[PDB]
Amino acid sequence: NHNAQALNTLVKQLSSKFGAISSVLNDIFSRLDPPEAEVQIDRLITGRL
Amino acid sequence: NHNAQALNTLVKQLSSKFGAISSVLNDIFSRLDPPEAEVQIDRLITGRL
Amino acid sequence: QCVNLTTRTQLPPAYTNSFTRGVYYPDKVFRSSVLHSTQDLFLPFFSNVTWFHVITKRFDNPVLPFNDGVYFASIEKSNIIRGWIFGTTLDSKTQSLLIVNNATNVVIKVCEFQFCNDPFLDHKNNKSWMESEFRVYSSANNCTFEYVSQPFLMDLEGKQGNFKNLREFVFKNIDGYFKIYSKHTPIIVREPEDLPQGFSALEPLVDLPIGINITRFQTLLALHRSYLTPGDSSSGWTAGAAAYYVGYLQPRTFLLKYNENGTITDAVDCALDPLSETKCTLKSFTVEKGI
Amino acid sequence: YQTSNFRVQPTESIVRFPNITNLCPFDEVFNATRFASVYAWNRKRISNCVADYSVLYNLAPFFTFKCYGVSPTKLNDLCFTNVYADSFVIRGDEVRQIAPGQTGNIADYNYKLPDDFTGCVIAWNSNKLDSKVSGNYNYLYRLFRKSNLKPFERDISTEIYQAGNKPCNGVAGFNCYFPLRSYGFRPTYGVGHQPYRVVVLSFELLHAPATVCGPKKSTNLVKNKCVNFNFNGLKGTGVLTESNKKFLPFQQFGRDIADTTDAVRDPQTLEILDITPCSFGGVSVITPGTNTSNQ
Amino acid sequence: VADYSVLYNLAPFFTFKCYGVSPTKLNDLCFTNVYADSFVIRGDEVRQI
Ligand SMILES: *[C@@H]1O[C@H](CO)[C@@H](O[C@@H]2O[C@H](CO)[C@@H](O)[C@H](O)[C@H]2NC(C)=O)[C@H](O)[C@H]1NC(C)=O
Ligand SMILES: *[C@@H]1O[C@H](CO)[C@@H](O)[C@H](O)[C@H]1NC(C)=O
Ligand SMILES: *[C@@H]1O[C@H](CO)[C@@H](O)[C@H](O)[C@H]1NC(C)=O
Ligand SMILES: *[C@@H]1O[C@H](CO)[C@@H](O)[C@H](O)[C@H]1NC(C)=O
Repeated sequence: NHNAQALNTLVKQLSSKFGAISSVLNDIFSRLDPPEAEVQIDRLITGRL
Repeated sequence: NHNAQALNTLVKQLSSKFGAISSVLNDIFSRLDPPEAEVQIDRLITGRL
Repeated sequence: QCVNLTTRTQLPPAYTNSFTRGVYYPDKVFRSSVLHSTQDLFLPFFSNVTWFHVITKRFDNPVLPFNDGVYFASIEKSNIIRGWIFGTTLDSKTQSLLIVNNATNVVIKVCEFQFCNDPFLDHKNNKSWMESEFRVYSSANNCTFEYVSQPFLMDLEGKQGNFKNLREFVFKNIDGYFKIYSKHTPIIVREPEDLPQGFSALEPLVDLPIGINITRFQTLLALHRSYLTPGDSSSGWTAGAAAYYVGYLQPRTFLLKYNENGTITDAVDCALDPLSETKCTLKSFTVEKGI
Repeated sequence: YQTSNFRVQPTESIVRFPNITNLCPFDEVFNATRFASVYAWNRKRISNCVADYSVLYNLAPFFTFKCYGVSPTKLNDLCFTNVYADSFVIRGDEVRQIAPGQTGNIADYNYKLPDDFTGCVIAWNSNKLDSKVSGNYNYLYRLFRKSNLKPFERDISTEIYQAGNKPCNGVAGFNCYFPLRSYGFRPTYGVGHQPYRVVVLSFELLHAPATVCGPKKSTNLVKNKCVNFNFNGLKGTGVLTESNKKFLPFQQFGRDIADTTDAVRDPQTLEILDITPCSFGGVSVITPGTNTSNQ
Repeated sequence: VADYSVLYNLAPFFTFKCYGVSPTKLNDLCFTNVYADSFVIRGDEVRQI
């Protein structure tokens, strides 16, 4: 039970924004210029780490 | 002794700004416009987590 | 034009119970075999909804408030209820919205109407069942929005048998958008008009950018006038059996369950009980022994 | 030892947009004879047309072009829905007051933007059009009201405000204000009082069947191969396959537990496809030590 | 304190033309060292208001 629960929690934490405008990387890269997309992607990367 | 000290540290850790302009939520919300107040608030939230 | 319709009695408001009614799809995404938690304006479970009848002759159509939204349901048989008016003063001094259904097609207008004392509809010509008279407003001077939907054909049929039409609507007004959700159901009633139990989800229908301030509303009814209705436009009319219920939305948090095909089949109101609070914290519909 | 992961690479790229022909009516908006007043601003619906970004840059100088939630450069690569254009005219001093979250006469009594606004604001100076030598007085505004407006609302009612108590009730004497005023636009005031033309475009993205989207060409559709797909601006990489699901008419995408798209409606033939990562692996290498062999 | 309670509500007011502060929150907003010019002009000079 402990193993299955831990893995499911890890899989489900992927649908969080961490302050960014979206939880999808491709969508952040679209509709934004690089020097602004870098901040959002930084947020996402730190959260998942 | 150990338990008391740990709790004191945890409680007193609530008066740090972690780089934001202030440690009071209502003070951050006012005096700033929302789209940049939110980054300060997220800074505080990450520190406390 | 406007006539004064007297000869209808005064009675106190009747109340009934909402057995988990008034839930709608909150988004436009497909999901299946999942439990999803949402926060919005819903109708609380087991609420007291106001109950109106059109059966003396009991023509109740008062001017009702509009706090944060409205759940409107109507059990009927011959399409007596047709539409609604929304506004703040309704006296030509401020804009007002109008939704009507003629015998042909839907009409939506946001104009500075001057609504007179009693709006209604007439004719119901014997043996022909045709609609010809339209008595709602007196003038519509300045306005900006207007819409006439697709043409359809209302049979304008009368009915006195077992009720078979239950139509549910949800009305919301936020950020300049007027949102409508709808659902239909054929029901066997056999019983004293008490809002059958069950579960059913409403689906989005229309979004309008009207942009007005709304505080009150009221229902439009068509009236039955032929030979068995002796008298003029104030007395010579028939009722026809119909009933409709009104409830108000409030900000809640709900837990929803999608089956494998993608239809919402169950729900949990997280502010109803302590046990609902427990389920809504655990994100499950079953709980085991403990604290 | 564990070294790396093997990974199949994509073969080709495809594109799938809807087929719409006519251009959008941006002419009627930016080239109107006269603009409406700020207290009775206008709103037009733009739908079912191919948008464009070059024509603006091609016409008269349109400075102060600032967007929220999307960069101005990328507007031609996207697919929109529910596009609306609000146009009006103000003095050149108050153009800073058009932003999400602000204060001032216009923001509180004439035109409020929602705090989560996503869209673009354009403003440019107009003296050869709106200012006349004796001063144009057809452009009015509102100065008095009980409470602030909610986002995207208008008020055209005209009645005397009662600043103090004891309402005067339609005599319009002092202790009572007529809520509407007028701008003086003599062509001599200076930069800080010139009449400026403002247009606000609003829309929302990638969550419903779209109708207004930019100029691009469609490619044929290929199934059962690791490819680079792009459906209405939703880029991705993977394998596509015909589905068994059943979408309702108002749905276009489908999501899974991790909140990642895994089903999609093809916007030319209206069929449902399923998206899957193409390959994964782990590689481990067994060696007996380089002191013994190199095999 | 700059209480204008018996100012905004006075009848004999003809020209209170205030260009950066709405006459309602005069009290809800502060100022700094105040310096008031009291003098007279004629009607052919109310242009100067
Ligand atoms: C219900 O209202 C609609 C909207 O006004 C009516 O349809 C229009 O009627 C006017 C009346 O002359 C015509 O000029 C329009 O051409 C009609 N709109 C169309 C055909 O799209 C409708 O007729 C009304 N119902 C009845 C029974 O008359
Ligand atoms: C509203 O109607 C009145 C009377 O017809 C007219 O004087 C006024 O200009 C109108 N207002 C608008 C905003 O059209
Ligand atoms: C779902 O769809 C399948 C296939 O069409 C059907 O057999 C089934 O009855 C539907 N309902 C449920 C609850 O599975
Ligand atoms: C809407 O109307 C009510 C009643 O007239 C009023 O109190 C309210 O302030 C209005 N809404 C706004 C945003 O002013």
